[PDB]
Amino acid sequence: AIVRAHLKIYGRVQGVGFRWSMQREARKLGVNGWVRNLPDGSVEAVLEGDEERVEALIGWAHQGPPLARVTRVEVKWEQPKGEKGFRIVG
Amino acid sequence: AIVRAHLKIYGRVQGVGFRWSMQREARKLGVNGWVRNLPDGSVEAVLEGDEERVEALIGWAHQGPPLARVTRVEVKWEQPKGEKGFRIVG
Repeated sequence: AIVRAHLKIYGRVQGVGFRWSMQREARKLGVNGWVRNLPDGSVEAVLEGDEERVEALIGWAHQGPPLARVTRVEVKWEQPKGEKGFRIVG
Repeated sequence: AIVRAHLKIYGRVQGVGFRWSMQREARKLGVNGWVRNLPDGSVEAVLEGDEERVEALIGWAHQGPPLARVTRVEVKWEQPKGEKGFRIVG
């Protein structure tokens, strides 16, 4: 089924290629939505698509690119909106 | 690569079949390790195996079984210890 996960991702998650790498993995997996940096040092993301693909990307997000250190991911499941493609928005 | 993820999972995550369902999903994915309930109401787990399979199970754990309501997951990456099977241990 199609699902939509809204994430807030904490740790050493800025300045490490996290947005570029998340975008790469999203496009590999066919996940739609977006990712952005927030001023408090966290990363925010919306992931929408087939639940197995969304789950694969969420699991990836706890590893991140090599220099990332993800200490927690907060998740809210939402009603799918019809996201198409994955992009970096901030 | 082979990885080991040590999880704490928070939310409405006890009394919902989280341990049994995690074990079923781990066995499907070929992930070894264990899962248990903690007295603070969280679920703790160790997930060990191929990185893609481990990540799939980490992502699944943000959804859980149908009646779970996960709010956050924390992962610590660890050195593989040669876990065999996936056990419910508490």
